Amino acid sequence: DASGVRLAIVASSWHGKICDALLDGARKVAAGCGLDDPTVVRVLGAIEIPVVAQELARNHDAVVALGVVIRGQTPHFDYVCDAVTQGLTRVSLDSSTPIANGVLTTNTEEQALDRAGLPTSAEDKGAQATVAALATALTLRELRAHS
Amino acid sequence: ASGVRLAIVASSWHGKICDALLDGARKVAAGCGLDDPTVVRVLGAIEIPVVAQELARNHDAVVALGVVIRGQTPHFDYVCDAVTQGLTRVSLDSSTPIANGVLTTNTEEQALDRAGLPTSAEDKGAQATVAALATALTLRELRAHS
Amino acid sequence: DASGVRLAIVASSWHGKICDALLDGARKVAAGCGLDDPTVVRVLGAIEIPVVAQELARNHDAVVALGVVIRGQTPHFDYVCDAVTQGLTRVSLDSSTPIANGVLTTNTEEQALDRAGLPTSAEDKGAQATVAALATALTLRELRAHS
Amino acid sequence: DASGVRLAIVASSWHGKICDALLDGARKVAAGCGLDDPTVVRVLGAIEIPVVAQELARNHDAVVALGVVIRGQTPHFDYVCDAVTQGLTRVSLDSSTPIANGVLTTNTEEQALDRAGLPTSAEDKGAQATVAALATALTLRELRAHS
Amino acid sequence: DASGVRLAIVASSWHGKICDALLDGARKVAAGCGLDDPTVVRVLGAIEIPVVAQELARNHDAVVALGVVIRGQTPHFDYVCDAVTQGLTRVSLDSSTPIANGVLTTNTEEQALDRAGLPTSAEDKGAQATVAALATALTLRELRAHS
Ligand SMILES: O=c1[nH]c(=O)c2c([nH]1)n(C[C@@H](O)[C@H](O)[C@H](O)CO)c(=O)n2CCCCCOP(=O)(O)O
Ligand SMILES: O=c1[nH]c(=O)c2c([nH]1)n(C[C@@H](O)[C@H](O)[C@H](O)CO)c(=O)n2CCCCCOP(=O)(O)O
Ligand SMILES: O=c1[nH]c(=O)c2c([nH]1)n(C[C@@H](O)[C@H](O)[C@H](O)CO)c(=O)n2CCCCCOP(=O)(O)O
Ligand SMILES: O=c1[nH]c(=O)c2c([nH]1)n(C[C@@H](O)[C@H](O)[C@H](O)CO)c(=O)n2CCCCCOP(=O)(O)O
Ligand SMILES: O=c1[nH]c(=O)c2c([nH]1)n(C[C@@H](O)[C@H](O)[C@H](O)CO)c(=O)n2CCCCCOP(=O)(O)O
Ligand SMILES: [K+]
Ligand SMILES: [K+]
Ligand SMILES: [K+]
Ligand SMILES: [K+]
Ligand SMILES: [K+]
Ligand SMILES: [K+]
Ligand SMILES: [K+]
Ligand SMILES: [K+]
Ligand SMILES: [K+]
Ligand SMILES: [K+]
Ligand SMILES: [K+]
Ligand SMILES: [K+]
Ligand SMILES: [K+]
Repeated sequence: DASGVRLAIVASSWHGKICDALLDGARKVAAGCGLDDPTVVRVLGAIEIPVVAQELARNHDAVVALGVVIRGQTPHFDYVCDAVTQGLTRVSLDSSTPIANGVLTTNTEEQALDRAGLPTSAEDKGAQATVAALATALTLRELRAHS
Repeated sequence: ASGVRLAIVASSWHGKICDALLDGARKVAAGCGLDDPTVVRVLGAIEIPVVAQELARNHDAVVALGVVIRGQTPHFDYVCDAVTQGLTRVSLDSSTPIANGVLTTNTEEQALDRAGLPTSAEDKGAQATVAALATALTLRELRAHS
Repeated sequence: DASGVRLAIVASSWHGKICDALLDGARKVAAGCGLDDPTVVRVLGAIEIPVVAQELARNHDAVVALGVVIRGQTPHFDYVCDAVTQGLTRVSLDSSTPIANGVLTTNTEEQALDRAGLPTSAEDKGAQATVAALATALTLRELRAHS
Repeated sequence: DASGVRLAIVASSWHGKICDALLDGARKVAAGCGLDDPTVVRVLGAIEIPVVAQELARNHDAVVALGVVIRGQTPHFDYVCDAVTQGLTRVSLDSSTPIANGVLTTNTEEQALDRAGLPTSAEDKGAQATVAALATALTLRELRAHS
Repeated sequence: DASGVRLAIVASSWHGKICDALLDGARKVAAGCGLDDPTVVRVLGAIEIPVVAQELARNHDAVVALGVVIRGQTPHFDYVCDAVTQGLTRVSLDSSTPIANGVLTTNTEEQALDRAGLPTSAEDKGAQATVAALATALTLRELRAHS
């Protein structure tokens, strides 16, 4: 079902075409699951995701984090990804809310395109992340108090 | 260990290996006198810690089961980092053992070899469950009585 | 327009020239967005950024961290970068304030120059970090309580 | 003279012979320092050390963590070691108690044996860790409030 | 003017000669900036630094962490350094106190000597760390509440 799940999606715009595709996949999963209505917020980069996810988790049962980090010529990629990983993990446990990871972390643009659910893509990580968010929210709802 | 309240949270990303880890875990629990641990499935390893956190509120030990296998991108690294960070935090926040039965392999062959199937070299799910129960019993004896 | 957001910038001066350039990009973005007078604080090294960002976050809607860490001969680069990543991530979530990462982490000085928005630079990370900080502050203000 | 310090030793039993060796080294140091009866607790694996160290820290002035993690064929070694590192560091600072790391992290068994203070070992990490725990506890006692 | 800053220095004893060189460098800067005799505490290893830095932070405006970690034959170096990085970053933010990092992390003894401010060293890390601690303390004092 999942139609009663309050879902938020925060998507980084850094690689616009790929981020738009991840967002499309997330929104289509939500729509397919009976949510035509998720809260959608855009941020500039992946690093801005956790603070916005933290705000969203106050008013939602699940948050999907979307974005694309692609390795460049420096170590910077490692640190961007470390920040996202540490931040989203903290947000999830602070708020006891699933924060689904649909942030691609690839070595090449081709790899990211192949994982964004564009027409020729092998998979759609934004869609996958949204399923995980919704499933976990439903699971937590059942585990928690009702009587 | 018949009095220990055990939860098992298992990611089903790689379904066959997850089922095998869970079977190992369930068998140990039963042999130890626990026929009815709380068992919860999640979709990916990333989802394990938030669910383990909820389980730790009502249990003496949680076993985390799953399988992460390296692909073509650095993504494997970040998934494993997230699980490590999350489970470590949950165990300390809740003062509850959160046993690690999450395989982190380069290949499917390696994961299979560690999931306690007929020809597997070992059963990580069983190992993690023994770890969880032993630690719960140890904590019970260290703590306040009688 | 960001004319109502309270912006602070904390910049490590370890590599002074590149710091200057990052700070210039940050200030130009802020000014373009209607903020002529952000709070600017200089520190001596990247390691010192988080504790100062922590303080700044008590009195601002967004903090931009600027700096340059360039790899040397030892593993030390890794741990400086780890510290910055861990610290800024913690500060952002503790304070529920965007702490934008304009801290370059490069293998070479050439790479850092190419990312500091000098005349022949490929990009300006200081400008990018400031756009991110401001956009995120504006986003959080709209997400949060208002009537 | 550590005769007044309350020492606990938590030792993982994975690689039992090396564990026994580390524990012997720790017990010998403790007895030399005036402590014939430290609290000794065995756990099955290194991952279990931090939660038990946390419990022990409530009732002791120092905890010595002993065990051995030896690399295998998969990345698993890395994550076990990361967990131990994150966990013991957290416990030490949460409890304001020294948690000495006597957990070996080796590529080979030969390496671990050479560091376990057996008759022909190069060093005795269990002994080292116990010295560190006791010395730090004594130092903290002096820095803290007394007459 | 840094003469009114309360400085603490915690130094590990592992690699005694290099630790002494770092501490000499720190003491010179402290004396050179006209500080009251800093609180100086010795610990056995770098792992023991954060818990003592935590205690010192309760009674000081800044803490300088000094030590030397040199890579050996096993992965152990990585985890010792990770622990230090994690611990010191946490202590600084928990206590809102600069904890300057003068902990060398080198592949060789030669590298560490070259960075320990001896007559023939390229760099003086003890000194650098102490300047960073003092400057950041002064910065925080000005940012914080006063006339
Ligand atoms: O979603 C993203 N995806 C990204 O790929 C990205 C982002 N964001 N940011 C910046 C961003 O995350 C923050 O907005 C910025 O740090 C300010 O906080 C980046 O600098 N990047 C580039 C990251 C990695 C590549 C770097 O290339 P070089 O090593 O510089 O060649
Ligand atoms: O148990 C798992 N095991 C896994 O192996 C796994 C999981 N889960 N998830 C996703 C998952 O953990 C989250 O559900 C998802 O990130 C949404 O939060 C993955 O993306 N993976 C794949 C991880 C690593 C392989 C990646 O392949 P590439 O690098 O993309 O070629
Ligand atoms: O902004 C920076 N950028 C930097 O590149 C930097 C900084 N700061 N600090 C020192 C600084 O971060 C701290 O002030 C210092 O640790 C005291 O706390 C550094 O030691 N560095 C040098 C870092 C990495 C290069 C190291 O060279 P070697 O490996 O020693 O050859
Ligand atoms: O002290 C240890 N020392 C260890 O070496 C160890 C331990 N413990 N555990 C398991 C253990 O830490 C936990 O008990 C378990 O994960 C359940 O929580 C391990 O799985 N190991 C093996 C770790 C690394 C080697 C792995 O080999 P492969 O990569 O699987 O070939
Ligand atoms: O300042 C240090 N500097 C150090 O270099 C150090 C320290 N300390 N400790 C131990 C120490 O940090 C702790 O006292 C110990 O873990 C007990 O808590 C170490 O084991 N080391 C050695 C670390 C790395 C080298 C290891 O050599 P192998 O890999 O064993 O060949
Ligand atoms: K929520
Ligand atoms: K798509
Ligand atoms: K319930
Ligand atoms: K519990
Ligand atoms: K099995
Ligand atoms: K704020
Ligand atoms: K510029
Ligand atoms: K609102
Ligand atoms: K204690
Ligand atoms: K021994
Ligand atoms: K202080
Ligand atoms: K010196
Ligand atoms: K002020």
